[PDB]
Amino acid sequence: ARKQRDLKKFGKAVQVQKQLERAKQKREALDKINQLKRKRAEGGALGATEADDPFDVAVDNELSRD
Amino acid sequence: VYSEKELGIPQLNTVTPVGVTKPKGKKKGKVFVDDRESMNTILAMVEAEKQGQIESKIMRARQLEEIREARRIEAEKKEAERKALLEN
Amino acid sequence: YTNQLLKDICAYYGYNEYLAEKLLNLFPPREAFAFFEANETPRPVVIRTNTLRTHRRDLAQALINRGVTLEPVGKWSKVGLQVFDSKVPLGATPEYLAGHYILQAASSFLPVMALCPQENERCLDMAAAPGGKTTHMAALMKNTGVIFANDPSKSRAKGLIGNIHRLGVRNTIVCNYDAREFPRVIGGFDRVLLDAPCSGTGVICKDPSVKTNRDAKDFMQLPHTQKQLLLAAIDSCNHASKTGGYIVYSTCSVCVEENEEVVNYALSRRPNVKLVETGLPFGKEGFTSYMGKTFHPSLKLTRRFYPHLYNVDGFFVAKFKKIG
Amino acid sequence: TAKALSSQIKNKRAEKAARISEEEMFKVVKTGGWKRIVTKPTFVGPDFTRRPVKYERFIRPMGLRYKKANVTHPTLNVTVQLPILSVKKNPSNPLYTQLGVLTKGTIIEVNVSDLGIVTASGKIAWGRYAQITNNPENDGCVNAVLLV
Amino acid sequence: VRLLKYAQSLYQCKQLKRAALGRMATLIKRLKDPLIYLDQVRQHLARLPDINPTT
Amino acid sequence: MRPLTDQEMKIVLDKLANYMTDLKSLIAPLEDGDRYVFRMQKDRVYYVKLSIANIATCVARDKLLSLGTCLGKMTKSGKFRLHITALPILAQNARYKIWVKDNGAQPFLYGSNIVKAHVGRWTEDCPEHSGCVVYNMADIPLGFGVTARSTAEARRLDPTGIVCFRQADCGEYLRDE
RNA sequence: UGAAGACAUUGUCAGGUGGGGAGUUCCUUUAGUCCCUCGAAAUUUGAGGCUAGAGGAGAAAAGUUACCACAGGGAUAACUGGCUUGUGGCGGCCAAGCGUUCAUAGCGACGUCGCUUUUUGGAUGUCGGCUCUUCCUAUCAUACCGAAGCAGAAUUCGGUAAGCGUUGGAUUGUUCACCCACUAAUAGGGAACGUGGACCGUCGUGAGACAGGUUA
Repeated sequence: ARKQRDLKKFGKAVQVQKQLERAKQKREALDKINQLKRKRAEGGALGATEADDPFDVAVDNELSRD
Repeated sequence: VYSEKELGIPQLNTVTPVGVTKPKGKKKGKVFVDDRESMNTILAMVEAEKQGQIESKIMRARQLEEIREARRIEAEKKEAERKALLEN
Repeated sequence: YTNQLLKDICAYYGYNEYLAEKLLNLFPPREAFAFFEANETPRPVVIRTNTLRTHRRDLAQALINRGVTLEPVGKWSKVGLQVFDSKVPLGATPEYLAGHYILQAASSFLPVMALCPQENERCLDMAAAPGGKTTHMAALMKNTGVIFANDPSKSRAKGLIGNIHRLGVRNTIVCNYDAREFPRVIGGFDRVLLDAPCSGTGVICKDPSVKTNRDAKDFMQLPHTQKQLLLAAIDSCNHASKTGGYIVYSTCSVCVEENEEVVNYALSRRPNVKLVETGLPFGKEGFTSYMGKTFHPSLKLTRRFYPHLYNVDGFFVAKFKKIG
Repeated sequence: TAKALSSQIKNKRAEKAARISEEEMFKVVKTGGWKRIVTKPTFVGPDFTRRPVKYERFIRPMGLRYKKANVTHPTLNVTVQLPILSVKKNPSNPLYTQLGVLTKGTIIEVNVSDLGIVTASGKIAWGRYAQITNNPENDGCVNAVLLV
Repeated sequence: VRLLKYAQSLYQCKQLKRAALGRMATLIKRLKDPLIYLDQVRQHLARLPDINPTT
Repeated sequence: MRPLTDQEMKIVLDKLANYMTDLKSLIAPLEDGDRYVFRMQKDRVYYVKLSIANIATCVARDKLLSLGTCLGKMTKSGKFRLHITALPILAQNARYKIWVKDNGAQPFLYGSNIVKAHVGRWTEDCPEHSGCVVYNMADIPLGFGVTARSTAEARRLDPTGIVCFRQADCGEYLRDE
């Protein structure tokens, strides 16, 4: 009952910060992609195909050998 | 209506013994019944539950006798293993 | 001239100059031209029946009823068939769903056919990426004995296990190990199967990358890796057994650096190996000496398969018996 | 020189040439708002796939998929239609990423064998990143900028 | 037609129709020269004498 | 690298006896003396021979992936599950078998529940919620599940009704590819 | 004392494993040394060692997911209303101006170039069907003109124009497309789209059912 009361009295704010987080995440995503384009236009030097690792991982590894 | 496992209700010393009880939240012991005889004992109890009600006293008695033989063989094998461990 | 032909072939077909030089060395201009036309020409698709679950005439009748055009693949392969056209997709047909058959190539036929697994035998397959070879060994031995399957990668490993459970092998242990590590870890197998990773020059219709995605560096590292692979296999194999056990080497590379040279190296290193007739009807003689490099004259029995001679993937086989 | 490059690629393609559905499957499943159909373009790849139950009921319609994408190469100033290999990351929604939804700015993997770009060690590349940079739902044609 | 059938908004239909009509406009724009050539051949084939080879 | 413990193998045999009958035949000694013994790796249980377990224990825990035939995995709550990988032994020692046609088996292979028009011929004296094994016309093991009701109620029920609660089928194999 | 019989068999080590038992509280990612070792290779590479950049209470079960079913809570009572139409998108080139201080922090129309896009010519679910009144024109015909190799005839495009009239068959679940028959012609629309189930549950939870009800 305590937990339900807290959830009810919070309500809107959870959703508001949910959209705020979901937009901050997309901003970070676009910023990372822009960094990718910038660094790759400046230089690079790959193999035949994409690194088998899913993304965020290849992007930090490329930023690492930057 | 909530699960008794989640509810912190201590065990109680009714007719069914509590025996030795593990300390709460710290390293519950592991006992293996990897032995085929123990497999057969627990499986025979499971099949007893599966059969449930029977209309023949003789059939009920033979079922009970078979699973009693299961415990007897399990106990004999456990005693043999205890003797072997004492030797070693 | 030789240089003019090399430039013309490279320009018209897109091959790398170095690989084109190797292929021109391998085949005379007529045979070379036939080889290039063949390997750009798509290969046919074959179907292998699951003898454990069904038999050839029943499967053929079912696929004819469902509208699939079939033809037996020569007198050599009883378990195989060739697809011309199919109204129903091969993936969704009830026979394939239940496991009555598998899709593959004749090059997938040849190596397990070279092998002769028997009932109650211990077998190894250190490279079974599609799983068809392990499945066909299971079909030959009638689910009697033990199969060990080794893989490097989780992805082709899960594809392997999916194929195995779909075909109901029921007696294979599937693992992610190193092929070099396998002998020391377990060893002692009655039969061993190596499909060594190679340059892939055999099948560029399946892998158009090999047309260029093969440099001298790869041509140097790959034969060394398969050399260690055969070292592992010969370490694994048992010299003496109640049922005769043999090593089988199969690869999908046509370049000589991958073919006959590593097996000559293994024969020179370990005297316990002899080579026996691999038992394959159609093939080409192994070369006694190619580039100033003498090879043991016994390699005559060694067979080769080319797309231009036969509508099969470029493929290479070798069979060995262990003394001690 | 863009005309020359496009003509070379097209002539190579010409010379090379010279030399059940998920919707009906879900209908059968229903017979044997519970349905959600994705209203955004996607890419599948393999012809037939039976999706795990976590994504089984995410139907994608027949026409809205696109097999090839118009890739523009920032250098050499050439634009060519190239096949789509796979979808890697859609920043709008990880669920859209997993399904394969093609929204604006979405990076996919594209086969660049036709372009023939030479990498280090004098080596060629086949698959590279490309950022879908249009709104395919607004304009069905799917356009990407290659990442080189 | 399939895109509009699966359209979900008025702006969706807006841009889809605009894009399609743009595709046809660009196609004719490239077809600019054949129309001129065919108009000229039409004019002459109209102003062509008509004989009877059999007579 | 452990054998099962008390409650674990209790729930395992609970499911295995709900679905099969001759678990004595499963865990009974063989001619050579080798025995089929339950294994469980990464909270996933497997059925292997004792000699197989002995020759496989030499491997490190992390590097080994599969052993014998996978029976199932236990959930976080401790609930034990049997899968299409464990299908063959279930078909071998099935208690109740239900046979379906092709036009009904195709939705069954897709993942649809069994409809009355799908079944070809019926097993007798089937309890309401007892486990059963679903075969095709060719006696090919297609799947397993808990029937919605008994044979008589299935007889007197509408053809369009759901017959068996479709648990797992051949879908899992091609799911992973 | 006899027997099986060189089959079994036992012991010796070199390994590996080990959550079970006992006791305590390094590996991961990267680059170099191209130095040493082991290899390969007709002479150059591969794998380790080494170095230096960044990471880290224990078997009971846990962490976590833009995911699934279920039950519940929270939020919006609902949509558009100077909205709608005929001319695509992506990238480059060019580009008057404006801009952080100046066409270069940069924004930037019309065009052109590259992709779609090229060397031989069926889609449609509930609906409708008929009649009648009125109105709009974004005009099928009638009237009028402007242009076209428009000889004539027959036409095409453009515009002024709503007074006038604006029929069928095939086909189809049914409409249009296409197809053919008349006919000057068979044009498009508006008229508040003009008039005549969901819980109470009970039996199941790996999936559902209920002649059960409360009933709006």
